[PDB]
Amino acid sequence: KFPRVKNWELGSITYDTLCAQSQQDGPCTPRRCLGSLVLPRKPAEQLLSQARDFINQYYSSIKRSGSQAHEERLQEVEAEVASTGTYHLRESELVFGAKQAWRNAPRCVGRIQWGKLQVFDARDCSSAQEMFTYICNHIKYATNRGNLRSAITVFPQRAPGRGDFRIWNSQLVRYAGYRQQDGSVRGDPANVEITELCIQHGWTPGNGRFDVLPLLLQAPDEAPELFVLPPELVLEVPLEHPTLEWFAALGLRWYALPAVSNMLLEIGGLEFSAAPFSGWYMSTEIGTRNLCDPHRYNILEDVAVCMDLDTRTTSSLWKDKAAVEINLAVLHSFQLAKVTIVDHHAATVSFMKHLDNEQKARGGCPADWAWIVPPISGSLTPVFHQEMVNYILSPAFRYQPDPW
Amino acid sequence: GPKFPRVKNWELGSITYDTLCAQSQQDGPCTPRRCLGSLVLPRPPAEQLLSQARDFINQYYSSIKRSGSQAHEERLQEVEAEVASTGTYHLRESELVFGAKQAWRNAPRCVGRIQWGKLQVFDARDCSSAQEMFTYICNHIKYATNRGNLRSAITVFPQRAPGRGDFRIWNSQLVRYAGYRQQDGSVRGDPANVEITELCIQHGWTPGNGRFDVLPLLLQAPDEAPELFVLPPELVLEVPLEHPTLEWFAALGLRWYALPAVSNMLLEIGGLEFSAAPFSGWYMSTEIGTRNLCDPHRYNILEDVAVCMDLDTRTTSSLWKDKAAVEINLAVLHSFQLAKVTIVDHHAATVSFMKHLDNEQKARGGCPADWAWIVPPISGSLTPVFHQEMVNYILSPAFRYQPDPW
Ligand code: HEM
Ligand code: HEM
Ligand SMILES: CN(C)c1ccc(CCNCc2ccc3ccc(N)nc3c2)cc1
Ligand SMILES: CN(C)c1ccc(CCNCc2ccc3ccc(N)nc3c2)cc1
Ligand SMILES: C[C@H](O)[C@H](O)[C@H]1CNc2nc(N)[nH]c(=O)c2N1
Ligand SMILES: C[C@H](O)[C@H](O)[C@H]1CNc2nc(N)[nH]c(=O)c2N1
Ligand SMILES: [Zn+2]
Repeated sequence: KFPRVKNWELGSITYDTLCAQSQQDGPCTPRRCLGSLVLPRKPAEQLLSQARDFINQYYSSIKRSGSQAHEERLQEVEAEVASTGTYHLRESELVFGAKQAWRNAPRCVGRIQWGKLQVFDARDCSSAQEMFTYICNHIKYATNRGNLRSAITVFPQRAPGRGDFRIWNSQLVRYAGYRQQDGSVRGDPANVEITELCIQHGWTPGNGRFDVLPLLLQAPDEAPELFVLPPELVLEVPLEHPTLEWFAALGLRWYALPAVSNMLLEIGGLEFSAAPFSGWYMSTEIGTRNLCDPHRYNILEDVAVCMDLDTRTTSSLWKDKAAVEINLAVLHSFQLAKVTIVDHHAATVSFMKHLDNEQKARGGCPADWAWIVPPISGSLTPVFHQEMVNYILSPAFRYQPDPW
Repeated sequence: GPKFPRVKNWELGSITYDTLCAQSQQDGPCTPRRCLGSLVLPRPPAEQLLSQARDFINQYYSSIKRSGSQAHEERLQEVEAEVASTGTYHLRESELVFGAKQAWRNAPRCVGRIQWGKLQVFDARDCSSAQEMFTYICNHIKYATNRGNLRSAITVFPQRAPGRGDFRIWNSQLVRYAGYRQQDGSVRGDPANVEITELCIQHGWTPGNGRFDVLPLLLQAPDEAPELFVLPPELVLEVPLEHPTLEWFAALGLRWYALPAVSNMLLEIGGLEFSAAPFSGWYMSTEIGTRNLCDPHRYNILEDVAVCMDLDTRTTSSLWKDKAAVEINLAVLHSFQLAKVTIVDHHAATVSFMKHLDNEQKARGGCPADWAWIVPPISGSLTPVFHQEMVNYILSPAFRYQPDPW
């Protein structure tokens, strides 16, 4: 009926009743579970039902359901859809919707923070140059000299028969990846394609491992435009290690602000194709995935060798040892620079508290176990031992096709 | 594209389609509305038995390339006739062997499946007493332990029968350390084993008071109270744990047993149910070093080891837990190697599982796999399986969980 959900460390049991509010299919069926897949495989009455549902969520949130304002607002939406095939959100509704989308994101371990989100309304944007201005302001605000503040900037919604506003870059801060003819890649291999798009739109490339990319910003049915971010806007942290003096000589660094810019924001059936958002990093994102993934910077062996570890055999656990010191260096360096960051133990502990808040508030919480459990030391964190139910609620952040 | 799940490896960029999943006749816990993949346990008529039986016989004859043959059709008739007159049927020896291997091959939670074709199947379907089960189990342990050069094996006891009680081994594993509840509410020994420990005592076992007291076996023959059997200590190979450079680690007095021999799972083949069919392989080091030793609800030694390592246990950001865990895993690997007892680290194991996935893609068009269980509990993304999408589904023959007999 409703899923019984158990924590195996504590022996405690909840029932998820929130999942009954899901109106959107995931990829699983009784025959086979597809939960480990990264991406999904692929009229007015439909929009109207999503709109009413959202306005209802909204007025319930301010505890004014059935108010005159509530009924009038539903009529406004009804009237606008019926006449125009679409409608528009009020700023306060947009603010609520943006927070709910974050709250509903099953892959986010940082949702304890969901109610604290600065929302910049950029729906009065008419050009790539204007998008750039809004993005620079977003970055300045969120960066805040290292005392990071979560924020989202929302550009004009999609409209029928008109191209979307898009930011082509997957994040506002990305390091170039330059594909050598010698097969290899210099920089971040995750960004080979975006790096190449930039160059062919007139960017003069560098030749470094950590060259900050320009943004490709696209206003509707126009070719994207190139904008270089003012270097003083992009806060970066040089990596060093608290005891291993040689670590700094590796010339490693990372940027402060994780600002994701290729996701679609869906609120009440309306779609916001450019709505970049940022919070702060969990250390494993950088220390484990970005720096140690074999298809990213892949620095494990280098660090292992500097640590004089036995690289010849798996059973020396040289990979594990190097990874741990790498994560420590990331934590140490961010802490030294006074840049906000959270370790994977602290983050998962807060998420457990979040699950409990959400159980009392909504009778459940959608969560993606494979993404909530950190990429090192999994079972050493409480979320490993916690069963989770994954489902899609709306407002939602969604993936969308690359615009090229 | 193909109308089957597309499966991607994000490390290598490679793509496969799973067509094997089409062979699942048993639903799992998920629906289009919500994924329940992270759940540990989610929740005969002759007609029903017969189709499971026909399916298995079909699988058997395919595996020997005689599908459609005279011997194939005769075996079908024979099974149909046997169910027709008795309500059940019986497996030929070679069918049992094939089925036991296929159940292992089909287990989505097992990372060790590269080994699936190497399984010694001991037929114990003649067993008629609890004493005899014990003899069979001791023989299994001796064969499988092989003085440290471990060999995978399963011993199969008589199947469930109409109007007759089950053969059951009450213990979850052939080797289990006692868990003694203390007055302060804490547990001495392995907290995982509190219930079986107390059952052993209720059934007459004189309890020790150590952290590593090996439990006796509670063995149950049909329609009888279970009987208590003490394993001769020389049959139970254990490994004292030391660390290659941290000299104090040996002084901790930790140890683990060599043989992971699981004994409470039901082996289902062709509709037949083998309620007692203990099987054993060898350990992956993380099972001992990470879960059994560092789970908060297991031995929970993380903080103790971190203090010995002089780490800052007052703050999460020192990564004291991660550091201690790595050294404990290393100690397990070092100690087993020193003792010449078969063991596999989580890198070697996952690498071989990636090879297994490729073998099965070509052999069967897919491989059912539970990502949450396949990815090791430390260093997740440092292993190749983390970056491999997987499809999970139930195939038969199968190992299944079954209710505790009490
Ligand atoms: C405030 C500190 C935050 C922390 C520590 C945090 C943590 C994380 C982590 C570790 C992930 C996994 C990402 C990956 O492995 O690629 C993630 C994903 C995600 N986060 Fe959060 N987050 C924070 C703030 C936010 C904010 C402000 C938003 C949006 C308003 C957000 C929305 C999301 C979404 C939609 C995902 C899934 C994205 C995907 O599927 O790629 N998070 N978060
Ligand atoms: C040969 C070396 C083997 C290795 C290294 C290995 C490794 C593993 C590991 C690490 C697990 C996860 C267990 C847990 O976390 O509790 C597992 C599960 C499992 N293994 Fe294997 N295994 C091996 C042999 C076998 C054999 C011989 C069988 C049966 C004939 C088998 C059947 C299973 C089954 C059914 C599970 C699921 C356990 C459950 O759901 O409780 N394995 N294996
Ligand atoms: C298709 N590919 C290559 C691909 C798809 C999804 C991903 C996941 C990206 N997730 C990035 C992301 C998103 C939101 C975040 C919020 C906070 C935070 N600290 N990190 C965050 C990180 C990566 C690669
Ligand atoms: C309901 N409870 C308490 C519970 C449920 C499932 C489990 C999973 C136990 N799986 C153990 C297991 C099974 C088969 C194995 C085969 C080989 C190997 N090395 N380890 C192996 C380990 C444990 C407890
Ligand atoms: C195949 C697998 O689903 C994929 O590698 C996932 C696993 N869990 C993850 N978890 C997080 N936080 N981020 C990720 O990118 C991934 N990748
Ligand atoms: C809640 C979660 O399903 C549970 O802790 C699982 C996760 N993955 C696992 N993976 C393995 N190999 N063994 C386990 O016991 C578990 N436990
Ligand atoms: Zn699922």
